[PDB]
Amino acid sequence: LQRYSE
Amino acid sequence: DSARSFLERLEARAVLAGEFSDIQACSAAWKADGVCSTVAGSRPENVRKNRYKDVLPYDQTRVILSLLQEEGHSDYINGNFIRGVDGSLAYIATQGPLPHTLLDFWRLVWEFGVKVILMACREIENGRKRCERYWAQEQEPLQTGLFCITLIKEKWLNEDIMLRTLKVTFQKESRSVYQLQYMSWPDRGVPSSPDHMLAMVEEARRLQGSGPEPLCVHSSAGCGRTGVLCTVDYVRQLLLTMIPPDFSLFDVVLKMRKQRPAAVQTEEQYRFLYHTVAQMFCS
Repeated sequence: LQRYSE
Repeated sequence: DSARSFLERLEARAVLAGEFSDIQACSAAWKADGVCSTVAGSRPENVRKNRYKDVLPYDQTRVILSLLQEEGHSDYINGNFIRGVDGSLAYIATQGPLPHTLLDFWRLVWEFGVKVILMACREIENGRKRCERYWAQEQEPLQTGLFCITLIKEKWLNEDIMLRTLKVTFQKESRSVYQLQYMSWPDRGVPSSPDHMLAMVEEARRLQGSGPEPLCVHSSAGCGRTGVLCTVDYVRQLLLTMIPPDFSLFDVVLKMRKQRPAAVQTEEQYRFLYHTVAQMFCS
């Protein structure tokens, strides 16, 4: 809940 | 012949993991080389408008909003243009709007004459809010700034896809906007029905009719699931329209990733793109 992918 | 030779090359040859790892190396390099930068997205006035800290639009191809600009509205939205097969701006790949970017999302739709919106995620995904409802319910029209969004009718295209016929009004002008939402396509994964995904693309093209206005395509981040849709539609057009005799899916995905970060997110989605394209050519 801040970061999606790389 | 050209579709035929593509399958021959497939058959002559399941990794693929090598090829996608090479896509990742090329991405890392464009960033090292500064050919893909994220300066506008990192500006302190824009950070809150990004759903994810690690997903920023490339400066080179970002959607620039000029509508309501005289009123002091920012030009910024987490979204990128992707070029289509004829070299025109065929897609806008954007994140799932936040509560405070709903207005920007409609500025985008309005300014670029968008007729068809493709959504590949759900509002709530892993016990988490992944996208704000930006469309209207039959029972509550939706209002942001000067826009009024109104639901006319809803139906299912098929079991996985909702087709919503929307009306949007701005300053006494009125437009129909169609939204197709795919319900069961997870994150990093693949849809439950590749066939239903094709139908979504088929229907989006029918509703789009003629006209130069880009399809608006999104998911939660506007990366993996978005990039798969664009790529599928792009290759379908190639076929209906023009498949090169040296046609490469590696080059198509590379081209996509140069315009929208992590368009096609995971090795699994990449393999899925291959299976889908292969199937599409058989017919």
